[PDB]
Amino acid sequence: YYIGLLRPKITELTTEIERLNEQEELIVKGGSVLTQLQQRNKALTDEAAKLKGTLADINLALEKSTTQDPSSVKDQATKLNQVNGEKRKQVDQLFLNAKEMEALTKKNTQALEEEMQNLDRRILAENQDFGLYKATRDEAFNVSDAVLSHQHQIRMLTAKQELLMTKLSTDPDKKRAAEVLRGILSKRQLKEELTKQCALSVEEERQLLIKQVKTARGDIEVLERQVNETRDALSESKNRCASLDEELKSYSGDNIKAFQELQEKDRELQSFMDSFPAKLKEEMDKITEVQRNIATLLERISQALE
Amino acid sequence: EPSEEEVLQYIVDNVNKLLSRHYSLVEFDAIQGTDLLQILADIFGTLSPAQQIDMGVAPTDEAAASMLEFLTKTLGYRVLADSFPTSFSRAEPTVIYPTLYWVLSNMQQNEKRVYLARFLQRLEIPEAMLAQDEDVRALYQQYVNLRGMFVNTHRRVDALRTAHADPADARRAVTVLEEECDRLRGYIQVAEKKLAGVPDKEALLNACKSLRAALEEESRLAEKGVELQQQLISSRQRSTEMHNRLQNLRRDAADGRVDVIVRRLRDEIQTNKMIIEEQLPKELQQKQRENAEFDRLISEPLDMQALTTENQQLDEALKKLHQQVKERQKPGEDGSTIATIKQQVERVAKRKVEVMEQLTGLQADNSRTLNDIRERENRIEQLREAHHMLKDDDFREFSKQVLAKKAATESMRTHLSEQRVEYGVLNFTENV
Repeated sequence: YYIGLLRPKITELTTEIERLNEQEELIVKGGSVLTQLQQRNKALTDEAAKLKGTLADINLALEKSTTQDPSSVKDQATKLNQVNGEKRKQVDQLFLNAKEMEALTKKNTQALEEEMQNLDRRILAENQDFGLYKATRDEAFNVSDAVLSHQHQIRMLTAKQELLMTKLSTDPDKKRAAEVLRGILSKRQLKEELTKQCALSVEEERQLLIKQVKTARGDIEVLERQVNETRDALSESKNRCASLDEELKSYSGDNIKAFQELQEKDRELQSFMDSFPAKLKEEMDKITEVQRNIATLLERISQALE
Repeated sequence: EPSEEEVLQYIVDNVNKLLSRHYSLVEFDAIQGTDLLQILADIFGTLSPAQQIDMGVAPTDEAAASMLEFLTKTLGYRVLADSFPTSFSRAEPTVIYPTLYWVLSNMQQNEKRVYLARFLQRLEIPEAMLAQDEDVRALYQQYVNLRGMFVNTHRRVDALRTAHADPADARRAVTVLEEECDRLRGYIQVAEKKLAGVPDKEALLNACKSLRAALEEESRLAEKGVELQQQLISSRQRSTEMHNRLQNLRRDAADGRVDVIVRRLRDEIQTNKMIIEEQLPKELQQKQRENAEFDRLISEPLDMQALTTENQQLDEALKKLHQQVKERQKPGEDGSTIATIKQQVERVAKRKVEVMEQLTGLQADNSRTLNDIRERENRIEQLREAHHMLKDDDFREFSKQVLAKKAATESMRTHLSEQRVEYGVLNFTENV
């Protein structure tokens, strides 16, 4: 009454065992398939690149076939190759210069970090709120870094765009098309702005504009404080600059050689001093020898008498 | 905590997804009574076929109790102990919606739970007949070590099945690439078929292959050059900034006053925050887009008709928007235009731009002068290294020291002279 109950549960359980092990085998086979497909995908990407290449080669040939012959084309090519070699040199010089500049900025920044450490130790010793100084300072530096980052990115974009513009001056058709697309971009931006404007109720617009003039007036206040603070720093810097170049007045021209000559006179005298002592001892011992010979003459004559 | 609004939205969405129905919120809210019971019943009929019930014709009390035992015991949810089965017998939304929410949330656990419930349990037989005949006792030993096999291979299979990823997207990418290659080889067949009748064939193609490689290296060198130039400029600028920071560090060290330092810091923080909040990200974005649109203009061929149509369309649309903003400036009920505040904001805006550019001009001259200070500091350090000049009261002390050296040598000189004159008088004493 229970054995006829064991039998079906046992076969059902074993059937799911079989299913689980078949799924295990499937997972392993799928794993090896995935490892194979990764290699196949890399190989196909590279072959696709090469295929695009020879396609481009043939299409350039189709272009140049009407107006040029293999000779002139290869001449254009070697000409451009020689230019690219010189350009390679220019660009490597730029690489080096920039690497130097960056190294200098790293040293300037390490320098500044040292003077920060000594000042912040100074105020921490004076038992002021150091946490607030470090906090507002970190925020100030981060926003500044942010501004420098954005300005960098814009300069970059604009320069590369100048490259794009020069490329588009090849075809007069795409040159006029590029300037028209420039206009399209500007019009897109203006539409965006005007549509933002007209999508609010004139009462909501006046509320927003009133808030805007409030915040603008507050900004103008903080701006005028900054203008005065930098006029102060600017005055300070100009006095430091005149102070320094007059400190520089004292090294120009004859002054440097005058000190050089006094140095040389020092070294002469010290050489002569170092020459003194050994010769002094030598002459001393010579004089003692001649007085000893005085004694020799005297006592030898005395011994002659006996 | 979710409002009954959010709960109803979740219930309707996931009931629609699981049962592929398209109930609207009203329509689902309209489902009370046995029909709501059968909603939950069909949820459980997606989990276990045994649970598929018709509530339309079934003993609602006994079936609702059967459901409750299913939801409590196998799925594992419990709560109001005395009222729960009585009110769950009723199609009480105040009890049903939280249950629908719980089941539609933990749906994956319900799947796993019903799988184990089908396989693991429902034996607690006493050993009496098991101790009577050892034959079925060994059959039961077979059953229990089969269950041991089952848990071993199941945890192993589940851990490895989650460990290895699905190669569906990978085979899709691989087949797309194969089709792409086949299309390219066809394109190339067309190309080399069009290039068959050329005068010199491999000559021209090798020449052009070389020219093309020359052009690509040309353009890459141009771009890396531009990149290196700008990256220089920017590293320079960061140095100038470092100098500005140094100036501010010495000025702030002047007033040990942390508070005033923080006040001026905050004033510059928000002056930067002025341009970093919108104006610079907007200029950045516009340049990024302008460059992207020109890259796409050079990569593809041009159908200037499409852009000329975008031009005329934008012309007309801006005409609409200008007339609309103009009629927004029509005097209202007071006689007051919006333009009055428009002129106030224009006037304040010109003031802010004027002061802000004054600020930046000053800041430029500070950075310039400040670079020059570093230039002069550097050459003065180069001279103080190349030499070791004094030119101070140190110069006078050095000069006094050298004069003393001269006098000292003369003194030593007369010392040796006196010693020598005594040597001479000894030589003459010897002469006698």
